[PDB]
Amino acid sequence: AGPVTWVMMIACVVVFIAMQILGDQEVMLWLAWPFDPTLKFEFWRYFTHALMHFSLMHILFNLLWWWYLGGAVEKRLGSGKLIVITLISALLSGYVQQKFSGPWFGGLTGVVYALMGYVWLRGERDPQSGIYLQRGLIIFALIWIVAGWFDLFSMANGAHIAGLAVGLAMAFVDSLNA
Ligand SMILES: CCCCCCCCCCCCCC(=O)OC[C@H](COP(=O)([O-])OCC[N+](C)(C)C)OC(=O)CCCCCCCCCCCCC
Repeated sequence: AGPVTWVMMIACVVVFIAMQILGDQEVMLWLAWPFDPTLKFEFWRYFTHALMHFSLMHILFNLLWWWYLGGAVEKRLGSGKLIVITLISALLSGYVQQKFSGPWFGGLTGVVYALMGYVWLRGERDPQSGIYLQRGLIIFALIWIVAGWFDLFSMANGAHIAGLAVGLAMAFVDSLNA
């Protein structure tokens, strides 16, 4: 795994520990999507919501998926590709989530949906890229998708589909250019 892959993991782990020590609220005051007009130009907040997780299962599986999928993108396609997928999917998934239920949300789930769509489709359309989602892992991706869809580890399905759409779109275009 490359530097973007690892720095994200470090960030999420430190933030999660901080949320346990300080409480979710205090950390959200710093990192959440802007929740007051006076914060609308704190432009990092359109992305930093992605760094907060709300349970052990939430962060554990997100970081496993991020490490595998994000790591593959970074290794084969470069840090830049990973950064763009991450920023765009975080921004769009965050935007959709906040429109539906307000600014108090967080985590990498939307980004992971984008990376799943990206790695799966790029691998299927463009095997030469060296990127692919192994069939064994497709099994677990579907389990993880269905479980989250029914809120077993709420009400964020639309935002997640928005993330998936970003990944599928980028993979499609990238496979044409490649
Ligand atoms: C909570 C419900 C949702 C569960 C979601 C689970 C998500 C797990 C994602 C892990 C991603 C990182 C894994 C990774 O990046 O690793 C890469 C490497 C692949 O192996 P390889 O390419 O060398 O070939 C294998 C040799 N072969 C082809 C002959 C078999 O190692 C591996 O993938 C090791 C495989 C990891 C399997 C872990 C399964 C844990 C499921 C527990 C929960 C079940 C619910 C009840």
